Amino acid sequence: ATRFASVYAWNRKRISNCVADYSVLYNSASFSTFKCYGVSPTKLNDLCF
Amino acid sequence: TNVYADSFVIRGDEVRQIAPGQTGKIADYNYKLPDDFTGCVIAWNSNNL
Repeated sequence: ATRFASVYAWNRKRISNCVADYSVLYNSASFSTFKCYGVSPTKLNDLCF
Repeated sequence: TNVYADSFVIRGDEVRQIAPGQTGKIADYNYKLPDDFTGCVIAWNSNNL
């Protein structure tokens, strides 16, 4: 996105009825921090929500 | 009984990947430490060399 929301008014977008590919995100190497809680980053692509 | 010294250069942001059980471009595709690692990891900034 070009402009993000102010943290006091943080934006939320529902993701549903779609097929994901979390490997594209994790392997992007563009992120300084990538921390997952209760779910492993590598196994995340082998699961449904 | 024996000691093995491994040496390489990486980004400062990648030093955090040189630990047991880590993942990421370096830990996954360059240098992987075992889950039960028994050694020491030593690193320093080399921007002078």
